[PDB]
Amino acid sequence: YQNLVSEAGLTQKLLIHGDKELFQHELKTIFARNWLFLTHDSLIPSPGDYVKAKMGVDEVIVSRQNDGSVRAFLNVCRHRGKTLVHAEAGNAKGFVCGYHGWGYGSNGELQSVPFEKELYGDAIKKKCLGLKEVPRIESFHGFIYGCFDAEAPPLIDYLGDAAWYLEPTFKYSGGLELVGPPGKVVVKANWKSFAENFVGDGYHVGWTHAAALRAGQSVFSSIAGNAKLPPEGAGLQMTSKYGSGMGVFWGYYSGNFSADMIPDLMAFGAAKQEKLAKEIGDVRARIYRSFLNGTIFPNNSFLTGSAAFRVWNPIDENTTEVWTYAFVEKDMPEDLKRRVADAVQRSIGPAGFWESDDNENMETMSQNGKKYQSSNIDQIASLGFGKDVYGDECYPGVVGKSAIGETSYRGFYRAYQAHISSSNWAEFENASRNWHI
Amino acid sequence: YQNLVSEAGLTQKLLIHGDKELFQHELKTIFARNWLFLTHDSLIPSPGDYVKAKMGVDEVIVSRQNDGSVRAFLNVCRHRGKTLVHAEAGNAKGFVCGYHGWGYGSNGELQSVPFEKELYGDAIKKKCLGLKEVPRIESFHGFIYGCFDAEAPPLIDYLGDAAWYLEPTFKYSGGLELVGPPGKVVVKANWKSFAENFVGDGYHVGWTHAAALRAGQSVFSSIAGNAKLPPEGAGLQMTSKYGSGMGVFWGYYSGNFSADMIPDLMAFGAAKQEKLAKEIGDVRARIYRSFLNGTIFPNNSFLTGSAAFRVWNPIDENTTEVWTYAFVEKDMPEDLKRRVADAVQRSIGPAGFWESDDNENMETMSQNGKKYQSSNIDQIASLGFGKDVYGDECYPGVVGKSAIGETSYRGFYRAYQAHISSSNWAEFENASRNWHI
Amino acid sequence: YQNLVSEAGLTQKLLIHGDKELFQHELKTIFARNWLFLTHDSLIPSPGDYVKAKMGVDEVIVSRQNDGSVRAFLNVCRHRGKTLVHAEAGNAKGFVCGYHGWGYGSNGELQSVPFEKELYGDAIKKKCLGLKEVPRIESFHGFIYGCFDAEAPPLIDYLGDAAWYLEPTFKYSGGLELVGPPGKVVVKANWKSFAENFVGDGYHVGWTHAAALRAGQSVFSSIAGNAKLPPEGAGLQMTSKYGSGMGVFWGYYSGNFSADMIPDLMAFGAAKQEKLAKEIGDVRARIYRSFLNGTIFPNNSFLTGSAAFRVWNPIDENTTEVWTYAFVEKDMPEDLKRRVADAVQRSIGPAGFWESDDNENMETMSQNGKKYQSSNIDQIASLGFGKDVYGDECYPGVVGKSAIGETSYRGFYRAYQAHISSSNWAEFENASRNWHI
Amino acid sequence: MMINTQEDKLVSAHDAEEFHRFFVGHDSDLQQEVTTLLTREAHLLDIQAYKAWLEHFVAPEIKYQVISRELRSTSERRYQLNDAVNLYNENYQQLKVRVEHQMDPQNWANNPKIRFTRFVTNVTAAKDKSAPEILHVRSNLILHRARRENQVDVFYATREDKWKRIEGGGIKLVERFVDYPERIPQTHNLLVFL
Amino acid sequence: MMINTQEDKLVSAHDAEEFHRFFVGHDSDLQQEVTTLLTREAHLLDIQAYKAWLEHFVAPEIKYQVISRELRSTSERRYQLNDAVNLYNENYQQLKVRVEHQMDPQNWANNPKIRFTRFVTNVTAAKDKSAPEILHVRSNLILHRARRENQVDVFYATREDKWKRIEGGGIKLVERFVDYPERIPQTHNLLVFL
Amino acid sequence: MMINTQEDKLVSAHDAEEFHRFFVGHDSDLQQEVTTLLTREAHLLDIQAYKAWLEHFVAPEIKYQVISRELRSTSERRYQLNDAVNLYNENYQQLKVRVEHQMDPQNWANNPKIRFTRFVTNVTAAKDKSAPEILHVRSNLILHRARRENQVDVFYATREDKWKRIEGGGIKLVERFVDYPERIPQTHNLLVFL
Ligand SMILES: O=[N+]([O-])c1ccccc1
Ligand SMILES: O=[N+]([O-])c1ccccc1
Ligand SMILES: O=[N+]([O-])c1ccccc1
Ligand code: FES
Ligand code: FES
Ligand code: FES
Ligand SMILES: [Fe+3]
Ligand SMILES: [Fe+3]
Ligand SMILES: [Fe+3]
Ligand code: NI
Ligand code: NI
Ligand code: NI
Ligand code: NI
Ligand code: NI
Ligand code: NI
Repeated sequence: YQNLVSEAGLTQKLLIHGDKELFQHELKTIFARNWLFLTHDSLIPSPGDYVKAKMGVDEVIVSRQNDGSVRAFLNVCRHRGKTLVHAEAGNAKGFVCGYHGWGYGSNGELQSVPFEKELYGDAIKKKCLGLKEVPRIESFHGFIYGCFDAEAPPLIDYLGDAAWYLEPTFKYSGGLELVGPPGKVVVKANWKSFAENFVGDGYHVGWTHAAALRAGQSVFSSIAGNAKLPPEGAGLQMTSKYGSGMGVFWGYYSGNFSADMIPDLMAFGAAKQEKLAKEIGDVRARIYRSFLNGTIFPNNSFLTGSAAFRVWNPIDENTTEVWTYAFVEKDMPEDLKRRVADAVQRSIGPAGFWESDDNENMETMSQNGKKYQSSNIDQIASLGFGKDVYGDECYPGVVGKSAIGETSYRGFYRAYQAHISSSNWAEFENASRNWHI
Repeated sequence: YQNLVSEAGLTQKLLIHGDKELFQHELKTIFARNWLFLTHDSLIPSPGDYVKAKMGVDEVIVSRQNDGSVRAFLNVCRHRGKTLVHAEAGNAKGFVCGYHGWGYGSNGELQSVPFEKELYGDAIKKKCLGLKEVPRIESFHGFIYGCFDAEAPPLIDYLGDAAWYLEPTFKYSGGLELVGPPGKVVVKANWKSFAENFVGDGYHVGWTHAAALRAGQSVFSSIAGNAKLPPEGAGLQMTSKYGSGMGVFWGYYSGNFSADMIPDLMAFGAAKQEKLAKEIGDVRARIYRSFLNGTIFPNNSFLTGSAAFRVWNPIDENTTEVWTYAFVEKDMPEDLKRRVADAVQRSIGPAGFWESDDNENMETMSQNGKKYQSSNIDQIASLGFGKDVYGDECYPGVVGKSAIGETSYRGFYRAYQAHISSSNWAEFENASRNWHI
Repeated sequence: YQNLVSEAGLTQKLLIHGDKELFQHELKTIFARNWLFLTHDSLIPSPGDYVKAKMGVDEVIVSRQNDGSVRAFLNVCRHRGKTLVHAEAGNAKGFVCGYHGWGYGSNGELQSVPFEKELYGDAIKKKCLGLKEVPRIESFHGFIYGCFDAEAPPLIDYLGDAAWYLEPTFKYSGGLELVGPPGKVVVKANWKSFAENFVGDGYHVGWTHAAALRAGQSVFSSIAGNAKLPPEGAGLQMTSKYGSGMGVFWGYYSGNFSADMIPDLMAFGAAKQEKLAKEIGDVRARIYRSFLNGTIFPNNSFLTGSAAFRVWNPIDENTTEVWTYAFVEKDMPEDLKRRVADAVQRSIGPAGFWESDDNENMETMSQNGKKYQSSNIDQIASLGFGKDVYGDECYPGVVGKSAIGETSYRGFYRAYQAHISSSNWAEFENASRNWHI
Repeated sequence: MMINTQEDKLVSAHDAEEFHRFFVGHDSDLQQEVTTLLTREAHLLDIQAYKAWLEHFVAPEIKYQVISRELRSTSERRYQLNDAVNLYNENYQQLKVRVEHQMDPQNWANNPKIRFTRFVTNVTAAKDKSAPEILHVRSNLILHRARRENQVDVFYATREDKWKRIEGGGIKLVERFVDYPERIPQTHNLLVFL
Repeated sequence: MMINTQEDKLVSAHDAEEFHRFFVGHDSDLQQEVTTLLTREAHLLDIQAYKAWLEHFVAPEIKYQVISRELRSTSERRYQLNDAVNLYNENYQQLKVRVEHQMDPQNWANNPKIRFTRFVTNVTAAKDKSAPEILHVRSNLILHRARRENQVDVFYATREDKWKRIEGGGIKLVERFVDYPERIPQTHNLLVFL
Repeated sequence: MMINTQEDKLVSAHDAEEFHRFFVGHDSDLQQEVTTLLTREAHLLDIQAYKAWLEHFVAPEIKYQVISRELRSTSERRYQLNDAVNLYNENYQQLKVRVEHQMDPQNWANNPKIRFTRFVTNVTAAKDKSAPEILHVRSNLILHRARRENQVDVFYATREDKWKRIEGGGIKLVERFVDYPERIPQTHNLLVFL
């Protein structure tokens, strides 16, 4: 696994999107040790509320506790290993296994065991048979993440320099809500194909989505045919130590939405931008109403503006269960919230007319990584290479001066390679000591 | 493979129900060396009769010889390896390969070779090209088993202490008939999930099948909701050296059958019980009309009373071809035989309203054993642990005083682990020297 | 992999048709180093014409250059690895990637890169990013082959002694045309099952196809039921150093075609035979109007007379994408050409009434090679063994005196084993020094 | 129309007769009526109204039978053991039991609610020549069952029915027979009403 | 016919009412007319005449909606968050956008031309009791989509429609609703007109 | 109804004309008659009465054609080589051969007996405007073929037929054309009568 990504994350072996054994290895490194998106406060707002989430290939029950905290547990009975919960979301103070009737609390404790008195007696210690708990649960402004590795950095540290870019929308806008339920569909591509596309693929928009731009008249029509850069400027792209990165297209608050969404959305964003400029400054207030496309390492992606939140849930090396949520700013009028929720699915949900374009990009890349000769071809992530900066006065992290660029691909794959070559967090840190230099 | 099952068979790694490489290893140990159920005399009653059976993943032709014996052969032509027979059962004195026309006798001998005189001459020795024969074929009261390993113990020895429990129904009742054809359906679970359920899962009946108990009013309604033990007592569970085991629910001759079957079946069983008490004693005559649920190691299961005979034919680590037969006592009236045959399928056949309940128990257990984090969870087989006895005056083998118990799970998994850690029968025997202590 | 085929290619382990790891190994040896059929001049007759072909599991674009030559390239973009071309055939002077818009010439050169001036500058060297080219492209009388290994022998040398047998039809008849498009269908068998059948299975025709012979009244009715050899004689079978081989059934120019094709085809062939006898001699002119069934090592097969051209494209160890073309002699009347094209599909295309017979031969052989016990059974290739000759005055190569024979199976599997045991062409040559002795 | 079973070697005498029955029994009015009947029945089942189906569409004398036929050689005469296993062979009480099991809140398999979609085609009907209140009905069914996010099973069947006209205008099922076409269904179970 | 939802525990009040609507609304003439309408609509879609479909078969006031319903426990009362995501929820302009995207020569996914085949069955129709120009229509659809040599996706749906009679004789779709039966379709996408 | 192929960019001129043919050709009586015809034909095939089908349902002048179309770029004009391979292109004698092969006791593939189930939907018919004895018929077919315990293949097709009325009242197939929608079927073979 040592040389699947080259120095500076410049090239990647195509095999990474198709190799079966590497997928197994990712479960052990990538998904076993990194922060993985679970849910938002707004989807489990009341005590007893739960959702069923994936963490890599495993499934967890994510539950709002009676004291207001959140705990998550592997969705597996401690008796014979039956799956415990089959609903995708609900409210319950306990979960009963349908096999023999063991009853657990929403806190994971084994509370009731049929025939305990008559047949078990002291042959059972319920304290030792609680659901297997996810040891790390942290949030970023309502967005809840889990981690199987107790040694992981705090979520905020893990977000690194990416957090600064997220804050105008996620922190300073007055709170977001995640609108459920998500769209779900299975796509025959590797999880990394989606992750790299969302982390920094401004380059594909004008070409892959040429027809959708013409039809819907998205603000992205400016880059149609990859003929001209946006009149607003090339934008930015950034990356960070732990692999998260994103592009910024200035001012494009309506993102991949069609013309019918533009006037009302732009009016709402311009109005809050003026308020925000006074609190956080002109540049950051502009970021608030700009289009950010990014990936929170490894497999959680987002768009701001055309507000989407994605999880690329791995099934196997060429199969991914794609989740699509919309998010809204809490103080949007309720009609606008509903319109945004439908517009997200309309572009990038299971029946989205943009995302349908992407299938063949993702799927054939992944399927080519399985083929003997083709798998030895390198992918190149050279756009903007040699022009990235670190320690810029205005923009933190490793930063390129174009959202049409591969700065964030390079950082994503750098972090990826460091993890697959490492046995633990200490080794990752050693492998990342000079990540920006 | 060394520590997949703990001491006394107390715990099992969930991974055993999902691991691909372990499945391959089972073909080499478990299915290559143990006794596997083929058919009953009553399904191949006349010379030339044959059935097509599975032995692990392989297929064999099981044929009644002209002299009244039974031989079985791999269903593979010795020329280019085409499958020889496509019917599931029939009568034939020979089998001709559809590829080039080689003709074999029902005794496996290569008898005819097209163009032998003209083209082969002495370039062919037909004596060297007979079908590949199963070297060990033995029966237990009409039930015929095969084994690929010539070094296996005699079938009767292999049944060990389990044989005593089987004899009231299988030996002393005047003969059984297996009613074909079997129900067949593919279920997305590991073969072991079914095997452990039938070997001793009295615990699941009252919970998993609560709705079916309410609807059909089976005698098992007594344990509905796992609220109370049967008024007849907790019953028994036993296990044996080579892994076979079973539970006994006293008096429940109608088993999982609905109320419409109970009066006529109970009357028939009570009548023979009175006769049998004089020949084999009160206790054993009661066993005759009790419900036994068991597994004949590795993958043949049965219920007495609600008389069923099952084969869990492995396809891969999460796929099993489930066969369901009814059996009847030969001296039952023919109408009762027909009613029993339909009632078995009605509860546990492909459209059985009980067995449908079980799918999600079996399937999710198996699918959880494939998932990275979940596969490291232990299954626990602790029910009755510390209270099993050996060398009891009345009941042979390792015996627990409840059919709701995990005595037989522990023995099943003990034998399983001994086999996967062993290269041959000698090594198994060494690993099993103190099986009961 | 060392002893999968025995001395003189006499026996083969059935496992070879089912083993997953061996398939992976074949991609590295067999498909990475041998000549593989691409297309015919007649399917890419004009500059810019292309077809999409498979080379093992990989896909290539095969393109007629402006200067009249042919080049082929892996169908994979050098940027992020998306598949480049989705049409099966067409005409184009360039290929544009639908992902980001990179444009390649029909010569594989990277010609255009969107935003090159604005964003790439000197960070891109287009000369280094041309499509990955197939390094060896050669033809045999219009039939174009490719090879991934630059060290391969010239195609004509690779055909070895087989070329002499092919020449009457392929060279001396005035040119052939391949009629597209091919029939395509997926069959659940290993590629080798088809390859061995076509390389020399005269033996199966009379048995497998008994019903089709009776129905269509093909000239092959002579061998129906494998009862009698053809009145014309047993025919011939040959094999060669690099594995290609074939059988000859004298005079059977109409091959597997039905009675309605026989008079017109026989009249055309007999007429040219008389002309050809003057140029190439009686025997070779008779070969011209005889039925040849063969395989051009590894996975390209053909029938002359009932003129078919086949590619067994590997998908995995038990899955093959079967391509079926007809070929015609260029100077046949156009109506006869059309009748031949339909007749080929009628017998052996996706809806062919002969080839349908073959499915169960191929598929069950392959599926038996996956099964644990059955996979250890040997296939035997003994027909004609001990009677083959080399250096015959009239017939070159290793030659047996019957088209119902296994001479060519033995040569095919000898070459196969030499390749799987070898790391390169030099090692193959060393392993083949005494191939005929 | 009549089939010559001596020349048509693949056709069973049973299937040949039955084809003739339905050919000569064609009636435009009856075709429309039975098509409506089967569409209503399928809708009722799709929304899982099993009690309403059993009460209003199924006659007290019902025999509801689905068999799986053992695969035998077309030329193997001597072997006479029963070639059919009854996956279903239910009278009214047995259907009642199955319906109860379906609607019990402790049927764990039914939570979350399963989705059924039935496609009924190729409807053919004929009045019985003796008992004119009896309608012979043939129809083909595709049944799609989806549950638990990614479980999908598709069933394919020909239903050979006898229906009976009731005083008052209703029509109730007195026999359904299905010879299930896949010997080993790859659908987890066959716990669906075909 | 009426369903007793107290006894028929699996049936929603919505589905029960709707069944009754279509039962009493049966009309032979209407059945034939709507069957023809849906066959024409499906043919038009199969040959990819999306503009003709949108102009001639779809009304200006169209709501074209396909939902995916989150799987909830049949007994879990308290959790009241929205249980449906709109895979489609389109007005006329939004359909126009999707149709334009379809026919643009730079729609890379449409090259080579995709193949569609639609199977419409179980047609049931009823005139609205208030607005007699409104026709309620239920029909089941199997949609087979094939492309790129070996990609095949099969969709299964029940379309719950309202159609409107137009001055001049035409009939146009005013609402289509589909509760898509597979929570996680395994079809790459759902970019098809159901 | 007419399709504007300048605006409807995905529609072939062939498909547009054909849609119009069937739109204006609608006749209620004919629809019922042809529906019955195709149901009878499918039943006959399902029970494998191939001789009866060839004698009674197929005309002497039959052309029975199923093509597989090579996938070409929607914009690639210059390449003019034949784009269709005939999987079937049979006259009466060629069908006779295939039928004989089917019923021969030495057809090894037919033992044990295969199971066929055909679902015919979306029937549309129109009398020819010149030859009124000729009926143009379009119908969609799902064909399920099961054998050998766990082999299942499902075929999906649109049959474009011309049928001819016979003196005496029969109706016989004079042309069937199928443009098979999957370029590379994953069904082992296509040896079925569509
Ligand atoms: O607009 N988009 O949908 C989008 C833009 C950039 C990267 C990924 C997706
Ligand atoms: O009654 N049963 O069906 C049953 C009972 C115990 C274990 C397995 C099955
Ligand atoms: O005639 N054939 O189709 C044929 C003959 C020999 C080997 C393979 C195929
Ligand atoms: S597996 Fe959950 S209670 Fe037994
Ligand atoms: S493979 Fe059986 S006779 Fe050749
Ligand atoms: S992958 Fe081809 S241009 Fe980017
Ligand atoms: Fe995109
Ligand atoms: Fe059970
Ligand atoms: Fe053949
Ligand atoms: Ni019948
Ligand atoms: Ni009622
Ligand atoms: Ni509704
Ligand atoms: Ni118009
Ligand atoms: Ni047409
Ligand atoms: Ni006749």
